[PDB]
Amino acid sequence: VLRLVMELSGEMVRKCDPHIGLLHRGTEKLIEYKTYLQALPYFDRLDYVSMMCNEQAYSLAVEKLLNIQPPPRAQWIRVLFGEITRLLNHIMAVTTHALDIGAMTPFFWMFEEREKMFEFYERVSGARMHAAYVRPGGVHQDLPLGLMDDIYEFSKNFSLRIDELEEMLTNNRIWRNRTVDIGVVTAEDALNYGFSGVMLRGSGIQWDLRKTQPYDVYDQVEFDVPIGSRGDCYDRYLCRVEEMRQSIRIISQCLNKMPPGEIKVDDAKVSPPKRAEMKTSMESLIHHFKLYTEGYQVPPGATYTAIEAPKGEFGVYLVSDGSSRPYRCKIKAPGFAHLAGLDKMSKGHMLADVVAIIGTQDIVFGEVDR
Amino acid sequence: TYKYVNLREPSMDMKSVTDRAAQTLLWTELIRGLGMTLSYLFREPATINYPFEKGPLSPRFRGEHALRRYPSGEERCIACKLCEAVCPAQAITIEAEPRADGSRRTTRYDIDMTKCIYCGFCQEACPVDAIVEGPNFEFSTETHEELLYNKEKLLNNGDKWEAEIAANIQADYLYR
Amino acid sequence: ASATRLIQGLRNWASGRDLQAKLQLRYQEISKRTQPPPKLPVGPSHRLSNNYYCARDGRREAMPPSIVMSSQSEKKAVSPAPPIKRWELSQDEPYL
Amino acid sequence: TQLITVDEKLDITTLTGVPEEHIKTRKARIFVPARNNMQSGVNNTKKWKMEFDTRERWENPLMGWASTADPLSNLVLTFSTKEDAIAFAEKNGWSYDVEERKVPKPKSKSYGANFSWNKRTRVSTK
Amino acid sequence: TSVKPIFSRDMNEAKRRVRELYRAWYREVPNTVHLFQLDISVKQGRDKVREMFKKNAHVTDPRVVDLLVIKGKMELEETINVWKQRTHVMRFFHETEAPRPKDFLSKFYVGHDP
Amino acid sequence: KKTTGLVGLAVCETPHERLKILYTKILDVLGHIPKNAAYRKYTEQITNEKLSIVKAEPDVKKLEEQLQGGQIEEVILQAENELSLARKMIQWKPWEPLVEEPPASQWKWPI
Amino acid sequence: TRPTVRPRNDVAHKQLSAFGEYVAEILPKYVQQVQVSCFSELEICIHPDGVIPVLTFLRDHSNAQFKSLADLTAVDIPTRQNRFEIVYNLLSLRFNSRIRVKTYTDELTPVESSVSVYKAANWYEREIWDMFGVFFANHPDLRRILTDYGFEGHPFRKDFPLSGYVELRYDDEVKRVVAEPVELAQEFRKFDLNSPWEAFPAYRQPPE
Amino acid sequence: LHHAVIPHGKGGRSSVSGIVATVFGATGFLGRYLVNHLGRMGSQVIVPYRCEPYDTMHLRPMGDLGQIIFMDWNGRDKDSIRRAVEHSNVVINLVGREWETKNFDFEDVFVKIPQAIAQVSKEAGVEKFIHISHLNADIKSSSKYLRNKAVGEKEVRETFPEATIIKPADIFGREDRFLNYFANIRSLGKKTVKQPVYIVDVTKGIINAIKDPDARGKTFAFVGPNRYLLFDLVQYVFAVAHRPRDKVERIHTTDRTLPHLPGLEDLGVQATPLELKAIEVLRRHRT
Amino acid sequence: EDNKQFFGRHRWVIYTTEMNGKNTFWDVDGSMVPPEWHRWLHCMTDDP
Amino acid sequence: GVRTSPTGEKVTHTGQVYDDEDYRRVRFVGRQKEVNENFAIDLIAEQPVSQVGSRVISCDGGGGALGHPRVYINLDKETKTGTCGYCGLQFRQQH
Ligand SMILES: NC(=O)C1=CN([C@@H]2O[C@H](COP(=O)(O)OP(=O)(O)OC[C@H]3O[C@@H](n4cnc5c(N)ncnc54)[C@H](OP(=O)(O)O)[C@@H]3O)[C@@H](O)[C@H]2O)C=CC1
Ligand code: SF4
Ligand code: SF4
Ligand SMILES: [Zn+2]
Repeated sequence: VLRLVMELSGEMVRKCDPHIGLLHRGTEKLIEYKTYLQALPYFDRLDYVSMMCNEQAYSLAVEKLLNIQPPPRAQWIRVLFGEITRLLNHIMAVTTHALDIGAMTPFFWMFEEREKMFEFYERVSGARMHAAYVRPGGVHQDLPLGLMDDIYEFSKNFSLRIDELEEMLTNNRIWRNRTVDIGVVTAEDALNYGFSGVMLRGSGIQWDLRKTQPYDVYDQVEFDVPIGSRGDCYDRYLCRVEEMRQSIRIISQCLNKMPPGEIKVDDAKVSPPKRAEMKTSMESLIHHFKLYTEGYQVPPGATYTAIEAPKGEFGVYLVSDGSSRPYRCKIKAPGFAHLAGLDKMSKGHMLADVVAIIGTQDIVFGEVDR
Repeated sequence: TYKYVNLREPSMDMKSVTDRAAQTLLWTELIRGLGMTLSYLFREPATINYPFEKGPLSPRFRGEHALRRYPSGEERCIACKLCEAVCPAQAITIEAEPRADGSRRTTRYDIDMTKCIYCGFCQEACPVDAIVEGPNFEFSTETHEELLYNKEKLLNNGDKWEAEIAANIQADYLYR
Repeated sequence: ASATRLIQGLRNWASGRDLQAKLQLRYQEISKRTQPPPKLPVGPSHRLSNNYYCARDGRREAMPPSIVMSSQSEKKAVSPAPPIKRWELSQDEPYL
Repeated sequence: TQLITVDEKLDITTLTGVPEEHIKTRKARIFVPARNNMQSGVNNTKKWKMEFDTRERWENPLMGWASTADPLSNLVLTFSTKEDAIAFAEKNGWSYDVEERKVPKPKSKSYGANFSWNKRTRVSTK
Repeated sequence: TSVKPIFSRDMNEAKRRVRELYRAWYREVPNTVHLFQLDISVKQGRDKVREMFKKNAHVTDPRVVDLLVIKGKMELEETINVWKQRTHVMRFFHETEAPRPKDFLSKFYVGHDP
Repeated sequence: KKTTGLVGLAVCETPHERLKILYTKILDVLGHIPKNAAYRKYTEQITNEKLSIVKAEPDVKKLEEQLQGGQIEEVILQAENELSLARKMIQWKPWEPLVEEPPASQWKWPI
Repeated sequence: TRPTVRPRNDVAHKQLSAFGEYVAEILPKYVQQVQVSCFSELEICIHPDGVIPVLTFLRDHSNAQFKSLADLTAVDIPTRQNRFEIVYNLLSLRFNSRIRVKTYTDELTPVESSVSVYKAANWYEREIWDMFGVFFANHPDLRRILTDYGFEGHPFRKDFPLSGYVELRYDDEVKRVVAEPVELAQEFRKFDLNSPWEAFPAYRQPPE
Repeated sequence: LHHAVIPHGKGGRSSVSGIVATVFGATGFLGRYLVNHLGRMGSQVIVPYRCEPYDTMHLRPMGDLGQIIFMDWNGRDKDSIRRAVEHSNVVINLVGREWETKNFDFEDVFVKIPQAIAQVSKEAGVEKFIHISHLNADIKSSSKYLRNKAVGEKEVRETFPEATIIKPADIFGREDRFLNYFANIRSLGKKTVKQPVYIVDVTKGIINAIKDPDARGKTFAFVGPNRYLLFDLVQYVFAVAHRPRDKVERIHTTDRTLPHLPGLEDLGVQATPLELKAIEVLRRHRT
Repeated sequence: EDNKQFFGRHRWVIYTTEMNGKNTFWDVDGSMVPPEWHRWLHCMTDDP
Repeated sequence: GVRTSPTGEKVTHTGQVYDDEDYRRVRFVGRQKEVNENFAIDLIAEQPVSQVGSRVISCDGGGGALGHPRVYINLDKETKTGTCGYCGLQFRQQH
């Protein structure tokens, strides 16, 4: 939900001021007055459509500062749910672009598929959407027996349903007429205006954070990111759908390459222990108690990292006193970076095309706030 | 590795160009879309009759915020303030006193249903499993006064059932 | 599903995708609930006789950041990283 | 680029937007926070906390809570030196009370003095 | 001590820009009180404008005066557009009490406000 | 060529001599720059290395696979922007010694 | 030390060290710190006069391209006279590397408005002006974006508390919404979590 | 008196103020504004209604969380009224329809309603009971309205004698009756001198008098600042609004001052004129 | 509970009249099930 | 098992019942003050005081990793039963 003050020569434009900050909540200030483990759900819900990659980026920020590597089964399970989150955010961006452009029904088709995916999140943790579930120190409370075969079933049926989505749309004649001529992006614009991810895929330069700097076990699966040629919105749509299909590939190879290691790290001074040793130990009870009261101490320094949210460069910049409270967190948001160049993206079009421009860069308007 | 799109040309052969002209002047793949949508018409739709059929769930749903108690025993809570120490919107409010017996207990144990984001941290933080996220999710409350639970409301809500809560925990006390 | 053959043929004629096969109404491969209770593994710790916490103290491995020039004939002008090699079209059906 | 600059004071209180009631009425206090006496560790030292004085907290007449009409009641500003503390307090306008730092006094104790011969420092128990 | 000011050399340009900004606010008021369908006489609004100007007359530092001029120019732009609604314009006014005087005994009845 | 992978950038027909007159203008504007700093040394060294790459190669695709900056015309645009920094760095004197120091209790982090 | 602790590459550390030494040698007029952390992300700490010259150098020169612009923030650090820290973040399209241009600044003296060479910095600079008050001379349009219009205080400072000073409510007296001094319904409790006992011996500052 | 009736801190939004007010009516006009100003003061208001809960729903969120409370009353039984006034600091009586109904006249609402509520009030032990009345309601002719109000005035004066009998003039505001009838015209022209008083000064006076003790026993009357002709006021209404039997007789009947009883000046509130608020409220004309 | 429907139409309740006494032939609420049937009906299990 | 104060309503298992001069009683009008009708102190005399032949004995809580953690309590008080702070159930010694 936004405010837009546009100044237009008739059925065309001149300029547009996006008044944003309607959905400001003070997230950085609230994290500055809390601990790490307590203020993880703020990172979970600053973006809300993508929901576990934000967990992934914050957990990898804390693990990268804390110099502790998770066990490998935690890494592969984190890769699986990152692919679920990638699939989910791209399919919701496609369907909300379709609903805002018109196109009533494929919205509901792919949201039935997303209802299966929220059933999967429920069976994993219990929450519908905002499952925290990713502690810094690896994934907590692993999956119940009888989930991977359901994901296998969803992979087959969803390959069929996404091929039926490209059966319906994509060589739709008037949707192609609706979004081809709009949304040109120069490579100099894509550099200077600070774009992130899907805009960089769509306009020119081959660029993936996952491929260039593999922050996890993404380096050991064969996939190929789609690139754009003309720097165009229909072309960007094709890029999103083929990134979904690459996510199907990575899910298949992840299910075939799963090692049965362990849930969390074996460093009980960071991750809490489990119930058996908790009810009969002494060191594990002490670690449970003080780890949930104070929060583990984090060495001083300022770090930055960034992973590939389905929007783009989800960056997180931590600044830590030697403490259990972070001194200053800050979030590089691809929604903010994409909204930053709206005048130069929409200097020569009309208002329905502007609504299509707001659609063709995936928006949540929560993450754009920081 | 990359697999890009939109690298072709319209074929200059006569058959392909007259097929594109036939689609242009004959409205063909539009009717193909109509055929696909009628194929979904002749399916049976997947709906649930809501007041009679309730949608499926997991044994680890997070709902009601109920309490538990000992087998034929007293209140399971100690007032050890871990849930208010972890509560990420601080909706827990604990004021504790011991009674005339000697075991440490409470005075005031309040959950704000407005602030409760329903994490599960107070369930995971409870050392004795006193507070448990409940099974049912039907609050639907006409007044804002009534959405502020007291400890006695929580005890009545934990004594309207335990057998559901006990069955869910006894099924899944091994994962967590 | 659960329907006669003429309207099935009309569905497959309006969309030739064999809709009766996979229809997004799950019947058989719902995960059979009340699974047997799992026994979790414990990973590369609880290993007795060797787990000195002195070794794997990743919190205490945080070095302070090293410093170069301050407020208090050189073979140089290198890049921060080696320059990035251009990728390849993946063989799995690129365009074109 | 080597412009006007004049050596004077600072008046940020006409910019930071907090109203003048809270400017001239509320009073700051700068102190090193004392060691919480039950533990004996002084990592909680070495910082100069700036706080504001407390004000009224009545009873919330429906739940038994402590509401307040004080937005500034939960400020704290942990600093590193007294000079920058006083400079910031005078820069942002309001008044301030300076309490001075108190280290633990160094002593002179020894186990042999706890085992004296004709001095009265004697352990008497062990 | 090197300090780079914004616009100022002495307070003459400060006086010049603030009197031009007040002229802009004078020709700003009637158009807005006609446009937003407001409910306040023009005399009262102009007197509250000049009262808000006369509140911060105690500043001699020229950088602060420059930053005040820039803030007033920003809000004059945002009110000469239709970007700010009726709520913010009434929020400049105080027609909802807020009754609190500065008497000693009045603050002694409703106590703990020294 | 034929319709390169970039968008707002159509292929050029004479890459070689255009690139060579670009780098000789780089050498000229570097000849404007004073001597004793090593900025001249690093720019002169990298420009002579790249010119030695291009003078020894009349190819196209081997010239892309050897000379970095794929594919081809990004090297031309990057040469234009390198000339842009050259023109902007006749002025502004980046090699001269420092302007005054911070108060030196600022860049140490942990407060 | 090897399982579950992230290994590193000294090669990238040596590359960034040599590159930062190179940049420090060839722009001596404004370089104060070139620091490299353990995981090889470069930081360059800069006086607030070489903003435009250093960014015009770092956009170009064919040894450090860095077209991609990211975050701008000015991390509010008291116990200093130069409080605010303007943090440019730059990413190279050609070289895949991240440099953090941290220039320092005070409350009232402007840095030189990087929007002249960076077209992505426009709403970034407008955001920093709205949330802090860091003025930007030679800028096209400075407004309040991501705040309310009638609200002031520059709220992301440390002097601004958690709750706002004003709080809206509708009232039927004057038939509209008015702002009042804040009347919280609960305290926002404050947990003294800063535990003692020196969790990191390497980052000890020398006491007095 | 017990705690949590004493004032606490500043005012507004569940700051515990002094009075706990049982209000009869409050679904109409003046009672709604009075609940509004007590919610600005931060006072708990116990109001019973008799109608659908939708009306008390669209006047519900005036208070803070759970401050005001809703219950039921009826014009027949003492049990429901007594249950509504079991525990009350102050109580105000505002009631009356300006046309006779099937089950109620002008008689026995103005007569029978203050009798039973004053009975259970004086047996209950309430303080600072404020009873409204129309101005110049006499034993004299032309209105069953005014004569039944005079009978109710004599009742509230006689039993429970230290009631604040209060009277404004005929008030105008956002939901006025007579200015609405001035808008809902067609015509006829008469003469009557008349002073109009705006509604917010009236309800500010009522809340100040109910929160300020020692001002009890005396009946009060509120004064319009202009006091001129009715027909000139109708010309003023048509001029500002851009366009060229019981209610009309009760506005043509009587409008005078009374030098006996004290008004605005013993309360310390500024009077808003007719002209300012009339320009504020005369919207909804042609463009 | 029927098997031939899809997952979402297996388990449906039919409410009765005045189990608490509020004429619930019509206007059927939710949460009129005992909690073990609230486990069964929300598809958290496969056994009655 | 509840008292009835002269206010006239249900008391709780905490000494918080009202005075006559209160308005919170009259905001309880129309909706019942729901309270747990199964108190806590009365479910202590219902539990039998167990007698264990050992000296320094155990308390777990009826279930491995289901309840309160282990605590070992002493029985040196010859006439006073050992009391777990978590459980609330007693123990004795039989030599
Ligand atoms: N200019 C004026 O209008 C002036 C008016 N007054 C007096 O002020 C009072 C309020 O005026 P106003 O708001 O305009 O009129 P209303 O009719 O709206 O106010 C009367 C209130 O009591 C209720 N009520 C009235 N009769 C009954 C009944 N028989 N049974 C139950 N409830 C009843 C009304 O409706 P409901 O039942 O739906 O709650 C309403 O809530 C009146 O008594 C009027 O005489 C005094 C001076 C000037
Ligand atoms: S964590 Fe459990 S036992 Fe402790 S105070 Fe909370 S509910 Fe009670
Ligand atoms: S689930 Fe609710 S009560 Fe529990 S910690 Fe979260 S917000 Fe607090
Ligand atoms: Zn026990």
